[PDB]
Amino acid sequence: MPVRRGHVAPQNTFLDTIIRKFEGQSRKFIIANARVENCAVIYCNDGFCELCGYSRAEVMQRPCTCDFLHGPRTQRRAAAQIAQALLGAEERKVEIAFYRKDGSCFLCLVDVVPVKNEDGAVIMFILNFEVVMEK
Repeated sequence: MPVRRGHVAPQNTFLDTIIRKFEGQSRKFIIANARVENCAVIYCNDGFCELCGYSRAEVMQRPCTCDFLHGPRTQRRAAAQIAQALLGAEERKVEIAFYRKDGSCFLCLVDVVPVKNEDGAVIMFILNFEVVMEK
C-alpha cells in the first residue's frame, strides 16, 4: 500500500481476558472504521485468526472486505454485496466462499453490524464470520 494510518493506543491485557470470559467471544468478528472509505480493520477477535489461519499483524491496516480471501470458487456478486453493505446504515448478511491458509475452502456468512455514535450516525462496522458450508 502507498500510505497507512496507525494511532492504536495500548489497551489492558490481563483484564481484557476477564471481558473475553464474561462476553459471547465464542464467534469470529472484527471492527472497522466506517468513516475511512476502504473501512480499515481497527480491531479483531481471537476466533477470526484461527478460522482463516492469518494473524492480527496481517489483517490490521487492511479493508474489512477481506478481498484477499477470494479463490476460484468465490462469488463476484457476493464480494460486491459485502462492499455495498458498508454503504448502508442497517445490518446486512452476505454468503461467500473463502480460502484458509492451509489450502482448504468454505462458505462463510459475513454479517455487518453497524455501530452508531452518541450523535446517531454510523462510525464503526463490526463484521462477523460464520461457516455455513465447509468445502
